[PDB]
Amino acid sequence: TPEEKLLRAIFGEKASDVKDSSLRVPNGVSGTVIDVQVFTRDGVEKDKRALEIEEMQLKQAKKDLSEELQILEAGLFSRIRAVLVAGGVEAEKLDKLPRDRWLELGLTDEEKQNQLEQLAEQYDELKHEFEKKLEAKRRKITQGDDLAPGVLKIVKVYLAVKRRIQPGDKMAGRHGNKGVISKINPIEDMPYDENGTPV
Amino acid sequence: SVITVGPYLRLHQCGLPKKMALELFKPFIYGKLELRGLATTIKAAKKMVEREEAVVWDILDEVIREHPVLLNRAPTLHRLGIQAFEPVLIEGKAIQLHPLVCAAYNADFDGDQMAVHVPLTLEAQLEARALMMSTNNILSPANGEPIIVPS
Amino acid sequence: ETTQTLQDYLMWQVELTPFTDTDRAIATSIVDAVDDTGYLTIQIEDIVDSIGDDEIGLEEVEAVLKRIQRFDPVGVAAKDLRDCLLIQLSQFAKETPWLEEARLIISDHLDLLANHDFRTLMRVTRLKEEVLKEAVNLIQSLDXXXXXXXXXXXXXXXXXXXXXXXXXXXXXXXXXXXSANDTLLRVSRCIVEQQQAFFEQGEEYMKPMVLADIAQAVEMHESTISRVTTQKYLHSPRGIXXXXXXXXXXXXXXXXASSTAIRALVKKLIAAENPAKPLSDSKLTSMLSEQGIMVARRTVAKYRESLSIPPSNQR
Repeated sequence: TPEEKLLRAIFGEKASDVKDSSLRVPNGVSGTVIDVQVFTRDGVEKDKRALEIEEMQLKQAKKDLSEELQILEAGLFSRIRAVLVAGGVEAEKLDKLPRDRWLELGLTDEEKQNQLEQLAEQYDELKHEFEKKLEAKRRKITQGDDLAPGVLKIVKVYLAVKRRIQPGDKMAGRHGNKGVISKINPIEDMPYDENGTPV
Repeated sequence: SVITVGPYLRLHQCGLPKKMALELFKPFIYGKLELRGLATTIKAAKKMVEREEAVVWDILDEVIREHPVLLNRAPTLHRLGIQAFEPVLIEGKAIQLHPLVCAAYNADFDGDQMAVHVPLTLEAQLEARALMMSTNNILSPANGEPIIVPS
Repeated sequence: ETTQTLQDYLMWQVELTPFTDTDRAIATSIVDAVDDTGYLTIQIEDIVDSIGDDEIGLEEVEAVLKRIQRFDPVGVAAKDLRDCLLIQLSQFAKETPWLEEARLIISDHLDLLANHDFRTLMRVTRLKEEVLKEAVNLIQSLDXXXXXXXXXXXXXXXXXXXXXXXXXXXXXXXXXXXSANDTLLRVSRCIVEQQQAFFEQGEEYMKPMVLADIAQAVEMHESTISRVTTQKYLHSPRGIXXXXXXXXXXXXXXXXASSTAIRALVKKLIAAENPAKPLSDSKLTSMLSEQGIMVARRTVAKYRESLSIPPSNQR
């Protein structure tokens, strides 16, 4: 009928007859949201906000794997800093010229072949190894698991509630003593010792 | 709800939490709000109910009044196991019961949970204030020896 | 959640508002004409003639219907859809930044031409800058007005049936899921696997499938083959649509697609077309004849214009 097409022209159809079903929280529940996950199936083209936790976990993995080869790289620069002292020591110059100071020329031929081959070889294998671990863990970050044939994606939200003591109570002791709070008693009317400390 | 003892509430009465009282007497709230002259429609009266104005509790005070309520445990081992009492609004999440009877209910307070039934009708009020209210029966039907002995 | 809906809840709301006699009778005569949309009271003359005279004029039933329109889900029944909008605007706020007036100008008349675009009408209402755009935002924020019932908590999942997997550049059936029962399921998982082997979804639509071929393969009866696939739905990695890949034709041509790609690709060719409003069925039939589908242009125009297609009314 035409009036349905008119209604579709007004609001842009506003999804029209497509239903309202939602996750809305039942009553008796309050508090904030701890975390949101939203796992997705492979090939869903999710976009939305689900890439933010992907980038966050990627930053966590990068920050976790960086310090190891920063310390080990500091050890490489420590052994290079140790071998460059044996000859041709420019002191602050070599201190103001980082990145191996372009190998510091050739120095002696033995230090040329041994020091240059060891520094470039070990350094290249450490860089390529870190890139390999980072790409493998990168394959681990973005992926999907097994799921039911009739499910597309699943959203997960966590909640938290602060609950404070009230006359309901039911605290227990270690000797087997039960009990409940009869009333909430103000401070000023309770008994106190000779020093004035209330019970 | 859970029962808590207190040194008041003469033998016919019980402490009724205000959060529990508002929902049980809700239809009487609708009736007296439509009656006393502040109202428009029943749905707007509801709107006033969940908006909880300070006048609504002033209504409820006159709602409860002389119209007592029934108490029930899960077990009933005799006739007196259930009794009626006059509600009195008390702040808390727990119900307050009169101390003098630990016997007819047979249960001390470990935090046991208790049931509260509200009859309405009309003559159910008199039926509640005649053959049920605790001040009417001071004796046990199987003996004749006085119950509710202090301890 | 096993709850009462529609004229049960609406009539239960009618019983609350006190109606001595006539207001209750004509009220119950109004509440039965409510539909899923809720704003359709159909013909008022039918409600007047259904009373069978004996007074109860139209002026008396007009206020009763107006009282029906004031119920909980804002606008209810009334007529023309231009009424319930006025009630939506009256009980909304009553204090607004000049939204009430302009709301009565837009809702009153001229709203028919203002829904597609404003243009010259922007000079008719005298509004300018962000007042008109914010008013249109309010109109977009209003509302179908009812449809608050339903309460459809559950969806009735397809739960699949039988399944398939693509290997080395080839798709084969597996019938994965979950002695006479094992073999009974092995027959369907067998003929279904060979049917998935002969038919590949492949790329773009699906290969035409004829029940005579699947019936000739295993020498099974085509009635039993297509009878099971009609009720049950085979769930593959994409889609839902099991009987659609069973029923087809011979296309009546040597150079060819079946009705699946005929109507499917027909609506796809009609999807991108008509730079303004060509609405030409003969041109689409010529485009179908250019591909060698042997279209008589009688079946392409009638069959292509069906199934939600705007044709031929798009002209």
